[PDB]
Amino acid sequence: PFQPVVLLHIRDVPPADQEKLFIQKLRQCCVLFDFVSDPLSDLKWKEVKRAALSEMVEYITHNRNVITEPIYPEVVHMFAVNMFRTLPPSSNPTGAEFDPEEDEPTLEAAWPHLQLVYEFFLRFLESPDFQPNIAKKYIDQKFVLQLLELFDSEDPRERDFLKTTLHRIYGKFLGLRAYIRKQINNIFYRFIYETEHHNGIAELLEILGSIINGFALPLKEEHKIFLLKVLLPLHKVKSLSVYHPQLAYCVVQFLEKDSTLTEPVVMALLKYWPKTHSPKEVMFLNELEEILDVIEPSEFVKIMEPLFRQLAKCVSSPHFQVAERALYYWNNEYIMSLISDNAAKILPIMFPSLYRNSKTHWNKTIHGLIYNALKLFMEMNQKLFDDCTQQFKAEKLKEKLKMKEREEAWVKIENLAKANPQYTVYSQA
Amino acid sequence: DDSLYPIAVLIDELRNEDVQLRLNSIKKLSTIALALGVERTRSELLPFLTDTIYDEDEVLLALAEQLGTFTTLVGGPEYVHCLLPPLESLATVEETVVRDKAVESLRAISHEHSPSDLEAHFVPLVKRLAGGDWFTSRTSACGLFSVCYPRVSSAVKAELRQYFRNLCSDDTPMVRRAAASKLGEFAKVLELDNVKSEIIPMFSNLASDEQDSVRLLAVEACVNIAQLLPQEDLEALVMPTLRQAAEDKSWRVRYMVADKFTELQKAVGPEITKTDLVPAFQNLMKDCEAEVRAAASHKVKEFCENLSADCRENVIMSQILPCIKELVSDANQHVKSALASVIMGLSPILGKDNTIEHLLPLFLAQLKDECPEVRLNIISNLDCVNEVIGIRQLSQSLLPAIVELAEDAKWRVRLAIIEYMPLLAGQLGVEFFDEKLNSLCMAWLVDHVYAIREAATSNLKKLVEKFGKEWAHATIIPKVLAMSGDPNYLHRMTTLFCINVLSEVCGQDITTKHMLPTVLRMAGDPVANVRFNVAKSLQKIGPILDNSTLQSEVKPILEKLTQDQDVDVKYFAQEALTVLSLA
Amino acid sequence: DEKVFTKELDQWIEQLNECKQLSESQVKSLCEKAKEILTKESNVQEVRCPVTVCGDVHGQFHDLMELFRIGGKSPDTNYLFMGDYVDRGYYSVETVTLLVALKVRYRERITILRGNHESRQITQVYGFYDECLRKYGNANVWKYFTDLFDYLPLTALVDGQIFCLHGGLSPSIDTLDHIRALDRLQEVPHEGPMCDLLWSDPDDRGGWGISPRGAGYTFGQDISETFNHANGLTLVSRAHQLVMEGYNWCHDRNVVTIFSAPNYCYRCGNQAAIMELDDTLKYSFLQFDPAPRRTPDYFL
Ligand SMILES: [Mn+2]
Ligand SMILES: [Mn+2]
Repeated sequence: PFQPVVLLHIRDVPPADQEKLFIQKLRQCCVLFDFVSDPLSDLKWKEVKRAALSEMVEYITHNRNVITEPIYPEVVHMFAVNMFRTLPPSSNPTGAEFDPEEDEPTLEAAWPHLQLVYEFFLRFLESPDFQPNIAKKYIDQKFVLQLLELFDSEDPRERDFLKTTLHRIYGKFLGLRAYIRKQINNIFYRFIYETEHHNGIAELLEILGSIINGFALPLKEEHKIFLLKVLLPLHKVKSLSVYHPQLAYCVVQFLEKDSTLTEPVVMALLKYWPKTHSPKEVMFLNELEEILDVIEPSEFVKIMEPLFRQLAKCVSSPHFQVAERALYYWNNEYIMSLISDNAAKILPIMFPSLYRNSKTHWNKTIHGLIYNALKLFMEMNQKLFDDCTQQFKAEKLKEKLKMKEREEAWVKIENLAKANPQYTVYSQA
Repeated sequence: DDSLYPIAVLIDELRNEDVQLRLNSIKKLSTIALALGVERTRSELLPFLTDTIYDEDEVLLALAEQLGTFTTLVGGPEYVHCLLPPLESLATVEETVVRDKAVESLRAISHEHSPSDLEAHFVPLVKRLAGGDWFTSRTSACGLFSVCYPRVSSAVKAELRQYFRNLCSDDTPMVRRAAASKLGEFAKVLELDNVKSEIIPMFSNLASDEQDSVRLLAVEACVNIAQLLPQEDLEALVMPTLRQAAEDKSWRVRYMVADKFTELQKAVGPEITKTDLVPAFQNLMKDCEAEVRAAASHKVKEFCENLSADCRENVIMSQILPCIKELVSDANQHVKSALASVIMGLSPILGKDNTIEHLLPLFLAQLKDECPEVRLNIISNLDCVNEVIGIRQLSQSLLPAIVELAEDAKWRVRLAIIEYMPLLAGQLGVEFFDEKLNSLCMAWLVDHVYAIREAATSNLKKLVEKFGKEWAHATIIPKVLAMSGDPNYLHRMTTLFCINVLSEVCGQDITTKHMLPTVLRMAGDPVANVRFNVAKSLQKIGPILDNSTLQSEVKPILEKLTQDQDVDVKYFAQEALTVLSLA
Repeated sequence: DEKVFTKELDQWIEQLNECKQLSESQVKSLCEKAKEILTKESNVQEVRCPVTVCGDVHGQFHDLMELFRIGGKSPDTNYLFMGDYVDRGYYSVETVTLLVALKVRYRERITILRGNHESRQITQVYGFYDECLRKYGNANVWKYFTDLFDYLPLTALVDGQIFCLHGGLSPSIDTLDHIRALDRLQEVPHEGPMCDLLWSDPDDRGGWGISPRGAGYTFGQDISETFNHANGLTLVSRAHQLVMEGYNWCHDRNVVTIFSAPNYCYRCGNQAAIMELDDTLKYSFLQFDPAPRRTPDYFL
């Protein structure tokens, strides 16, 4: 807490001492004041700081050479000290134990001042007079890592400002792109394997989506492995609904860049298929449909058999939302074209599941959709539908013999025909 | 073949679409392996386990456990090294739980290994795992450095130390966190001369690291190094590190330091503790963060207790008490809550004169505090202070507060004071309880919270077991018999509860003479709940009562109750009759 | 009262008191017996005078135990649970199983009323189905409870004067006879009298207003007073709407709302309230506070 000195208007003074008044102002606003213990105290000091900040954000892009070599460190320093102050603990959120929407986000106690500072820093980077080569000497990896660490705050607004300034830094500074990507790999690995709690995942996924949209070059191995071991493992987290759209956008972007990466993504999604959670099953079906829309017929054929097997499994679910979303796949004309192409393999899998749940569900809409799908199958092909029907009735009687033979034989060979009459002495308990 | 048939059934299970069957097969693999025998088990384990790796991580977890306990299947140390290759691939996998299950199994089986096999096979395996190009392998290898160290040779020991240093110097933070966590164990295994030579440089780099998590892990691990190092060396070895950790800008590091403050004080040494930890504790107690203040308040007692009694009290009165006083009126719930529970145990530590002079006014403030959490803690721990201060002085100081808190709105507060009442009843005497503490017990009994009523009944039993049966007969029985007239059936149940509870100590004679007719009269109540509870009390007092009264008065009434329309009442009357075997 | 069945129920209740879930076969048997017992009830159930009316628990087990301490135990005090307790709350399965096992024992002492969350679609959309599937690995328990919910009674009458109903009045229903002739054993309609019955709330605007949610229809003070005068009801109690105090006088003492779920959504900080009815049929309130609270999805 320091008493500010009497200062004049920047536009009134000649441009000769405009930068001297500017760096003195950058030093005056460098001082911080309490906002959580006694916000009543130092009101004069607070309003003076706010008036100074308001003049600065205006001064930017409203004068010649507002930002120059001697100004670059002072601007970075004032932004750094205020922003890099240690974040308080999530006392009331209890570490965001409650849902992020249900939990009240901790809005910055000094948001107005912070908002102004974030606005000023963005105006600084965007300004034409800003030079990345001059600033690269001063903005270093420590600045980037501190900014990335700051992404854990609650206020959505400051998170948006962080995302915007990170995008600006990534675009302007070419030399730090690899380091930024590496640090984003780490902030994602740590969240997925160690913490399992975070608030800035959506913004980081948005930043990644712009980087993928800017992957004009053919994907390098680093990008491929990063997609296969960062984005796909992110579906394991229980908070998928928070950042689902961003992850969906990112997955589609990577497949648009390279369709050869389609088969593995599909296997990873099927492996990470949720069994207990329904909302997660819903978003998984949404992701599948979005991907299914852009798949080249060739890549689709490679994984049609397990994808539709999982689809037939999910239809059987008594959940009405899961059932309706799976049955809505018949609306997309492309999926209809894909099945008309591959009916000979596709029908024998979907058909028994659809028949089994034909009358089991309680909801009327589910039954209506199932009958619609049933009529569509016999309409597209009558002979194939009849063949699937006779195979289904044959299986309905053969399942008894199968269950009788498979269960008895497995148990017998498992231990009855081995543990008991082989190496009895070595066998224990 | 004999080896082929179990391998085939497992393949069939792996190819099965149902994952549940595969999980049941891998969970029941132990017996299948018992059948194979030493000759076929090992030939099956290498190729099959590599195949099993390509399955659900849940399946991988199942074999992880199985392998961790399959020392019997391998002939012994001679064939244990065959289990290393599968475990290695199970440890280097992506998923965390299976990796943890694997490394811990590896640590468990590392002991059974022979030193020659350790150097021949285990050391190359750990070298490869530490040299892996992925962070999971490095994190797994972090956990095997300690176990294999004591039996390898000096050159192998130096190589392991160099690999551990390289792992600590890793650029990836996840690897650094695993190394920082295992630093304490590695130092414990390491020799003191080698610790001073290598552990201190690796530790300082981590303490001075920019990342906060590796910093807090380092300050947590510093306890083991402080234990091993001589006290004379700790002044110039870890004291700069402790000062930097205490003065660190990250509040998480300060919180971790505060949480383990007692351990650091114990390890460093009491004399060095007062000289270098008292200003630090005072600064940590007066910190701008709530969590560090809360952690500090928790250790306030332990730190005072472990002080050298030579000047302990002087230290407290001169440095601690001013901080506590400042902290008492702190504008935060958590710090006041933690301090209130911890502060009571400071009474005996402070000289007896100091308590009355300083602790009692702080206690009265914590008692009068609006915060519900602080007062409840004080009353729960109020038991200890009775010994330090003479009862006559103690009662005068706290009874004003006790009689105000007895009618506190929160039931939990009232529940605690009821539990503590027996102690004051015994200490003060029967005359004191009758003169001022009896009305409190009555109002407690007639309270509308059922938990309060049960606590009051238990309290009644606790005071009557020591105050004499005749005293309650001539003083409590007439008072409690009046409550039966209350219009609410719920308050009538309270009368029944206390009649049931005090019958045991009053004995058959008194029960028949005064309260048995009251229960008999109450039995004719219209509410079915009253009839249901009368039957319960009659069953309980039936053994206490004489057989002649049972047959003469209890039997006919129970017979009438069995004829009652309410299935609930009839059933319980029948149960009471069967229990007493009157019919 | 089979001796084996009574001791089995006592054990099941005791196990539940330690926050331990029952086995699937035992749960199904208990649900079957509860359904058999409840099939003999009517749309309205006669209730004795001394009863402790309780608001919607919301399946939060810990606060439910606190309630059982503040009031008497179920065998000791008659309980009227008339609210949602099958979703939007952790350990919901434990809460609903304890309530049902308490209903089958001492059926006369305790009575439970169907709420708006008992609907199959509503139970599933609000986080019950997934949790039950997590705690049991199958949907059989979920289907058994949805059937039990379909067989729950809708509303009950206390001593012929106090009319206790979850939700609010419906334009179609004009007397208790309309509720009686109606069929309680059905899945809740998307739009219909039962839909308005379990979703309506009082409002100050007056007249048959519309609730912000499509399912309910807000009722004015005049309609409530007219229904009370026609049906001879001194007071109507409801639990659907959330109240911070846990109790309020909605229409000048014509209607009262009781909420027995404290610290709702772990952010409201509300204090729960319980209604007390003595032999004189007078009403009292007592307040309490929440008790100190004490694998990947793909993985099997
Ligand atoms: Mn409701
Ligand atoms: Mn509700």
